[PDB]
Amino acid sequence: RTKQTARY
Amino acid sequence: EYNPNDEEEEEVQLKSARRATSMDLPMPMRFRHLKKTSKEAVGVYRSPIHGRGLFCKRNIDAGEMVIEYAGNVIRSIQTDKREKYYDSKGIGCYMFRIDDSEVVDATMHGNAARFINHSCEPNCYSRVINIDGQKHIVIFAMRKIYRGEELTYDYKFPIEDASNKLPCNCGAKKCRKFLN
Ligand SMILES: Nc1ncnc2c1ncn2[C@@H]1O[C@H](CSCC[C@H](N)C(=O)O)[C@@H](O)[C@H]1O
Ligand SMILES: [Zn+2]
Repeated sequence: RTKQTARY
Repeated sequence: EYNPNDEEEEEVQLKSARRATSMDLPMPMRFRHLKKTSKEAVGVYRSPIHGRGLFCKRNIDAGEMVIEYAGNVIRSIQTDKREKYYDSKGIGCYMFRIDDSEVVDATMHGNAARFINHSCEPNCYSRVINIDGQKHIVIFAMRKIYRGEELTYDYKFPIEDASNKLPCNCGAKKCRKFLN
C-alpha cells in the first residue's frame, strides 16, 4: 500500500 | 588567596553542541548531515504494534529531522507495473507518495524509514523538501522523543467501508480501531 500524500 | 578561576576569566565557556538537524536553520543546512545523524538517532527492532518498527536510540528534540524516507523518485504512472514486477519476484514493495504525479520507491534502495508503523496518536510527521533540484521526503519529530520509544506516524488511509477494514494495533487511548 503506497503511503498517501494527504500524509503531509 | 589562590583562585582556580583567575585563569578562566577570559576563557571561552563550553556547553553541549546542538545538532544541525535540530536547529532553527534553513532546510538545506539541516539536511546536509541528516544521513549520518539518523544512523545514530534511530534503529529497527521488533515492535508491539506490528512486525518490525523504528525506535529511538538517542533522545530526539522536538521538531528535529529524524530520517529521510529514502528511495528513488519515480512517476506516479510507473507504480502499478512496478508493484506487479516485485510481486512476481517475491519482493516486498515500499512506496511513499510525494504528490499526485510523483512517488518515492524505497523497495530496492530504501532505508529504515520503511519500518515506521502507523499510530492514531503519532509522534512524527512528514514533509516534502527540495534540495538542489531534488525532492526528498523527510520525517520530523512532533515532540521530544526519548530513547526506547517507538516512532510512528498517521498513515491516514482513506476510510474504506465494510469489510475492507484493516484493524489497527496502535494501542492508543484514542485509537480509531481501523487503519481505514
Ligand atoms: N498501527 C498498526 N496496526 C496494525 N498493522 C500495522 C500498523 N502500522 C503498520 N502496520 C503494518 O505494517 C505495514 C506498513 S510497513 C511498516 C513496517 C512493518 N511493521 C513491517 O514489519 O515491515 C502496514 O501495511 C501494516 O500491515
Ligand atoms: Zn490506532
